[PDB]
Amino acid sequence: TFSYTLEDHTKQAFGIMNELRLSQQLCDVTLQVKYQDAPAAQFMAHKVVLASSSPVFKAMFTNGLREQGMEVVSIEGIHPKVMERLIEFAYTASISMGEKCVLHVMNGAVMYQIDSVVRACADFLVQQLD
Ligand SMILES: C=C1C(=O)O[C@H]2C[C@@H](C)[C@@H]3[C@@H](OC(C)=O)C[C@H](O)[C@@]3(C)[C@@H](OC(C)=O)[C@H]12
Repeated sequence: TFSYTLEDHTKQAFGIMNELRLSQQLCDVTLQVKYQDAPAAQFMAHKVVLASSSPVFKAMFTNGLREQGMEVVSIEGIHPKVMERLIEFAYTASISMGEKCVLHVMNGAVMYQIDSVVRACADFLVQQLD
């Protein structure tokens, strides 16, 4: 019985999924994000990728017999630049922010139950303490 693992596979595959997001290929969800006075922004993505990084997106998208193709979802209580970074995190495993924003990001991550960014931003904030 021959067996093989490519330990770099998930990383390569995500690199391509993020390219597909950036060229807007295969996308099946458009996140329309309106936050108070921010201009509206919209982000296209793949449901299965969002679902695999956030229990909130997974529950959002897993509903028996559902839409065919492009669902537009309205997103309210989060700033576009925060949603942007959570999407990136989901597609890349990485997130960056101006130390001013660590808190708004932690807020976004809590709402989408992105566990690992929640720790990340809590440890930062706490480290930032005397
Ligand atoms: C870095 C950005 C981010 O990731 O989310 C933005 C949050 C948004 C509410 C922010 C607003 O904050 C105030 C004081 O109204 C004004 C501010 O211009 C803002 C749009 C961005 O800048 C910072 C440092 O907070 C934030």
